[PDB]
Amino acid sequence: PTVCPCCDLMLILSTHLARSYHHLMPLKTFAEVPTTEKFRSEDCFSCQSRFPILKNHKNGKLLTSSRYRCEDCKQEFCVDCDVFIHEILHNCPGCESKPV
Amino acid sequence: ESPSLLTVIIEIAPKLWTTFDEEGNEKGSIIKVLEALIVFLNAHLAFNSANKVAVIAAYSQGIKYLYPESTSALKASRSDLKIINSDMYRRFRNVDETLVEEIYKLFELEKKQIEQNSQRSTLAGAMSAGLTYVNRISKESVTTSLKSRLLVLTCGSGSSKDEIFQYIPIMNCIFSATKMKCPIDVVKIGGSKESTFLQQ
Amino acid sequence: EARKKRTAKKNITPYQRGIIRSLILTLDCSEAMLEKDLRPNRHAMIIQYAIDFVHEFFDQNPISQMGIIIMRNGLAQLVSQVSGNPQDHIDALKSIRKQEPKGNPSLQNALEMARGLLLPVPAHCTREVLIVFGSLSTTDPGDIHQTIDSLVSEKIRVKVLGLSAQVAICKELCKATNYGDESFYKILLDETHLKELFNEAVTPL
Amino acid sequence: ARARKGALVQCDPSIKALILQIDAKMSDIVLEELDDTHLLVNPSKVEFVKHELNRLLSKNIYNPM
Amino acid sequence: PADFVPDSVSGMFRSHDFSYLRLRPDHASRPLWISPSDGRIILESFSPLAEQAQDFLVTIAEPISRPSHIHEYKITAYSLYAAVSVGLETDDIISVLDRLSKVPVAESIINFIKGATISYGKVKLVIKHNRYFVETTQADILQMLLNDSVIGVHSFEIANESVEVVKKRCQEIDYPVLEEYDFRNDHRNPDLDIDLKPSTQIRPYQEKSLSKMFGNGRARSGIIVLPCGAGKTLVGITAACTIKKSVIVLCTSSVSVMQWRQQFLQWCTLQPENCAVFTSDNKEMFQTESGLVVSTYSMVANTRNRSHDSQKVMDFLTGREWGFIILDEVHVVPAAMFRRVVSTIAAHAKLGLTATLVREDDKIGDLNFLIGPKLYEANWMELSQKGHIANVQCAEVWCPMTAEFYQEYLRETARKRMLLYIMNPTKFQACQFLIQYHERRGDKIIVFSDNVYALQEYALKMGKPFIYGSTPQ
Amino acid sequence: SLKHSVTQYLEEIPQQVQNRLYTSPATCLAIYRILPPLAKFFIMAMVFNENEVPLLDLDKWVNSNGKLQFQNAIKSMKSLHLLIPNKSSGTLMINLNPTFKISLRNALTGGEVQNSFGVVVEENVVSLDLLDEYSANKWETILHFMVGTPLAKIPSEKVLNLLKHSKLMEEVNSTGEFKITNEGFQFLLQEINSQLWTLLLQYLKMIETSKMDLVDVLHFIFMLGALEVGKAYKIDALSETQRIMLQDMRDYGLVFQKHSNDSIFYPTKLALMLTSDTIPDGSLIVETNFKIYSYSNSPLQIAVLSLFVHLKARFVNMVLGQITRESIRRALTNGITADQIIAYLETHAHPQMRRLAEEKLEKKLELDPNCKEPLQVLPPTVVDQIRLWQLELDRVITYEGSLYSDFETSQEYNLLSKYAQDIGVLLWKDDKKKKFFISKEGNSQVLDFAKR
Ligand SMILES: [Zn+2]
Ligand SMILES: [Zn+2]
Repeated sequence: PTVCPCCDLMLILSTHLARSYHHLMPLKTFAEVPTTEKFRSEDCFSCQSRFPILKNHKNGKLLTSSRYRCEDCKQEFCVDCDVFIHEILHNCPGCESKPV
Repeated sequence: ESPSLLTVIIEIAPKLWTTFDEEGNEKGSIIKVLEALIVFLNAHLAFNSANKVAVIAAYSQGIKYLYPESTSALKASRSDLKIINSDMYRRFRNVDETLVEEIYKLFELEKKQIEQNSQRSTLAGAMSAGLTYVNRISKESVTTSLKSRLLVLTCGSGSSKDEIFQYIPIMNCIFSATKMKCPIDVVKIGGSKESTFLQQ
Repeated sequence: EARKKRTAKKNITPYQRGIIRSLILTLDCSEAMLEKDLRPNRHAMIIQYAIDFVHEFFDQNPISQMGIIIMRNGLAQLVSQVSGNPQDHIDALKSIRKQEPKGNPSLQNALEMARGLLLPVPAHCTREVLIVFGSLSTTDPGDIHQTIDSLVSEKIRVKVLGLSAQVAICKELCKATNYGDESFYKILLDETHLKELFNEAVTPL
Repeated sequence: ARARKGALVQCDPSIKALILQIDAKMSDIVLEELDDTHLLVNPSKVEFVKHELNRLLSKNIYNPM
Repeated sequence: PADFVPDSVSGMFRSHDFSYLRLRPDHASRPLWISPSDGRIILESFSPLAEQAQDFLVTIAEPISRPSHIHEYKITAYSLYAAVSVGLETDDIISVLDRLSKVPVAESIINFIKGATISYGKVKLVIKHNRYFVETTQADILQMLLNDSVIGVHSFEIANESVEVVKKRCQEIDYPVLEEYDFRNDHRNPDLDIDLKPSTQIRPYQEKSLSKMFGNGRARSGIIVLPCGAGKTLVGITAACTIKKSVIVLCTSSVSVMQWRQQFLQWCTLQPENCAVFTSDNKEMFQTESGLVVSTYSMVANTRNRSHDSQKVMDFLTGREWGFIILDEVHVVPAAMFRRVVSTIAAHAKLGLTATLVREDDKIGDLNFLIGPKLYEANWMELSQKGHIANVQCAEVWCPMTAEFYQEYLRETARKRMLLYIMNPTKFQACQFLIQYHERRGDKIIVFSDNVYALQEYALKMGKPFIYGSTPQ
Repeated sequence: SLKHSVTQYLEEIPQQVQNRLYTSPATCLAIYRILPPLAKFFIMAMVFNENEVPLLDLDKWVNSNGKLQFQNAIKSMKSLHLLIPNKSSGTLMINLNPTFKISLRNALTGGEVQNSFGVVVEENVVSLDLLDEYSANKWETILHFMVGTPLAKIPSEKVLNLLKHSKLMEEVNSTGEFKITNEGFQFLLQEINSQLWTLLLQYLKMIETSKMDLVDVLHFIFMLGALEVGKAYKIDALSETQRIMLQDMRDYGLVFQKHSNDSIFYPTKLALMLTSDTIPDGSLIVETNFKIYSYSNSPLQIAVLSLFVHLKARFVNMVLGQITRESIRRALTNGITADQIIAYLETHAHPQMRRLAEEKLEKKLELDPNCKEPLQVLPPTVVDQIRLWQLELDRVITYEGSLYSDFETSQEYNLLSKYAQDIGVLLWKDDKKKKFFISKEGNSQVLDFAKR
């Protein structure tokens, strides 16, 4: 994007406009799921990687499970998708798969 | 040279495909699109031994992975139905069978839940899921230097107009795919010649 | 520790941020950048991190404009005018990477030329100055509180990424230019923290 | 315009002097002295030249135990 | 063997296949491999716990070589004597080796450690009223030795000359001699007020060498190897200041005697009235009850008919009981009669300082019986990368001889052969090119050649000055 | 390399043999996967249309910066006879090979394949504990006998006379033993996929008998490439030459069978990794005192180390060795050249040596940025000592032939010398000495020239 040198008008593109919509409305952070809460799925939503047993110690069981529930669509995500949806992407696949 | 992950975001909407069938002379064009996609995915797997395929279907009430199937179903299962012949190449044949069984399961599920009509298309969410899968496989890197490519098989059929609410997610998908150097291919099977968002 | 980091990121709120920005990247290029406490030296890695910052800033804020000023030999030196083309700023930073840093820094001269550069900026476009300050003291030709008052009157927000320690004139300048907010004066800890600061500097304020 | 049996060999002047002196020891090695760099050793004794040349240069090599 | 069958590739290991040692699960952290055949220790320095094992291994072992990544150490009887001198016993040496080693420590290695460390400090050589006694804490140790009886709480006096014979015999037997000086508790010898000047700094490797010498609070006789310019003279001054007794320093030249006297008078608080020099020109002695004398090996061991005043000085040196001797360039001590300077001078502590601890005969190992064990070796690469010594680029320049010189080299005897390979024109050309190149680079160049005729011919050919033996001072 | 070698063999195969080879879909699939990416893209863009395709369309498909790769793909396909040019109506039109097109389309879509991918009987054995163990045991046996360690078990006489009729594995009966050659050590240098391919290519070269049918042989090889590990296949779909070569590949270790003359066979992991590939073992440390510390527990890598390293001690992780003069001369008299010794040392150099070399290169670039130097992972002192030992082996090189001299006339000697120079067998000439020399193979031409 540059200002027009002949009529002093700013010349941008739609992608240049859209690069800042995530700064205008950001994604709410994904919530850490409770260990005792009933788990909806064994695999990620947009990634379908396994959520493993994650037994930190002998009696840990499902302590600090790698699911990251979204506040709106209530869909669980892995740690890689949790980083990726909040950093590189800027939109929730569960929130868009929700048929409002 | 280098293997790639081909992720096919296919928009199988019963409303859109019914309007496409009513506009055209033929019926059941979903079968023709699906079998052309099957042959194309077999072609991509024939291109290189180590390359990979993912398929995500964007139906009316959300998205669902077609290949590979859900790991819960992998743990629970295997009722190998005989839609695809078993005498063909097995490395293509498991892919094709998983794809067609997930197509059958998705159509049975939305036949069960057929009564609810939604105006919210899930193509943008399916493309976001495909981009997350691309990132997942690239970060896992079990095969070194894996490229990636999105192919979007959508249908307009002259019934659904341009949707304003899809503008922001598709733009974010553009930026993420440009960051990961993953091209996004779009095939629009319909009557409306112009689809500005997917063209961009 | 992961939960503490998540707690530190829980404070999410859709704050209104100025998208169209006019950033003045001011870089210290005096004798204090000859110190070898950072690898390979302060001047070279600040120039390299500024090149990465230019690329990231024009990737995430395309519409924004930016100019580059350095502090050398008691004077502020313009090395590229305020423009929306990142390639000119990349070329200017590459040109300054060769030259040897020497002199005494002048925060007042840097801020005066930053004020001059941000004067023709329109009112809708936010006015920001990011100063990578390497020294601990500055030699000014006149009063610097008058320059700070002029910056506040001209609505120019100054963020300073210091290198060695906390300087009170930089802290007071950041506080006055950011309306009592003392979180806009940042001092690095390691190379990773300096990279994190340059990555934080690309988001709209 | 006559024909003989012989084998050409490339050498520096040090090996040239070594093969000339081993010819002086046993005269059935080189057919004629040719140049400072090329000689004509006997094809039936090429391997003997190899073995005794390595043995005679082994005194110039320090071999730790 | 641990019920382990040989593998297919056990053939070319001549009973060195140590694969029977079961590997420990945490072997990645441990940096040590223990060879049961010869006590070799393989250390990896890139792994963690690297220096924490390296100090332990330089304490208990002698390093064969110390390259960048993998170091080699040898379990040696003298090194274990040094370890038990500085205070490490069998239990914690074996425990630390077991914890730091990947493979378990073998029973042969454990038994070798037990046998080497045991029977230490039983036989001792003490000097009482300028007379050598050998003393045992246990009564039966006197009576068990009966082969080499040179007799003249339980102790007996041995002859002055037979000290080395007694030490060699007790090294052959499993009862090594303990030679340590307790200069705190030795009050019969007169003390010195010698001390280091406050402006003198001591480098950390010199500190490590002096800590090896004075580890247990007693002065232990032995050898310190440091490169030239690393401060072996300063280590000698500091050892003299630590002992604070009468010091005699034996050097190889009169200019070295002058240098050592100047270094004492410069670095430490020793008075010139307390310092003396025994040379050809200087033969007057210090009149105080204790002090410093610096002399030469040839003057001390001159079996020729020496002068009357020098005989008086030798009588003074022999009649005094000396507390400390510094043998500079100790590699010449194992010579024919430079050996007897450690016998004719009855010194409580003996420190041999050198840079070149090699000889071309097998008599270099006699220094363990003459002076003592190898107390410290400097790592020359570590000193170079710390900048204490210069970083040298060692090169070997191959000069191909001409045909005529090689023919003449073949048809001559060895004495002419030496001069004939030295005097080849290719080395002239290479040396002249290197002289020109480094003179353009601005380097001070020394061209060493033992052949005097070759030295003169090269110097006259290149226009550079030459110094040899017959040149005036 | 690998793709280049199999492409060269398939190009050396004649045209009608290629057309017969393109019958089975699995062979067509493997041959397609050998091709470069532009060739593969054009092949798949041209399979699904039965009509004609010009070269101008394919040339317009390629960008301006990929014309060299387009020419490479066109020449590769033309040499492999996947393209038939036609000269009608002034445009050089292109057909895909019809048999290749039909077989590839059948392989893609599914249909008639005449059991080119085999049949599965659903009863299986464990892959890692039995199949991989058997294949690894056969491969370790073949490479241990090949490198020459003492073995209680030796491989089959079929691969014995394969190895003595191959270029590598020289052999004498005066001593009664085998020697590793230059290409023999090169074979150990490359990856085992290309090792299996070059063994299979030399086996393809040496099979000239009527008992072997070459198209069926390649069908079996590419079928084994197409198959999967860990599940079973029937022999009943094979011809008799494929049966006996199934026995031969059982001897090699490419395939496992529970008993000889069984109806059911099991392909192994080498069958799949035949197609394409996918601290480490064998990583070694070199020091300036020529000490080698090799973190190797595998007897194969210890044995390969023993070809040029004087081994001193062995532990579970690592082996002690020393690069000595007599060991390097042993390798050099076995023909293992210094360049490939140094290549082995580089490819098995340790990550710690890698990072110390990176630190040295970083200091060198921060001190003298004007000149750039290659990454010396291993000490140049030991590299130069290896090359100096090579030079001290090769101080003198001998050629045998004839020298013609004692010429009274210089013109005749000049005529003979220029004749030798023209026929290209001369090595030296001079009029001052009146002497010119020729090689033994070039003796006969000059002899008949002088006689006639
Ligand atoms: Zn995920
Ligand atoms: Zn959501």
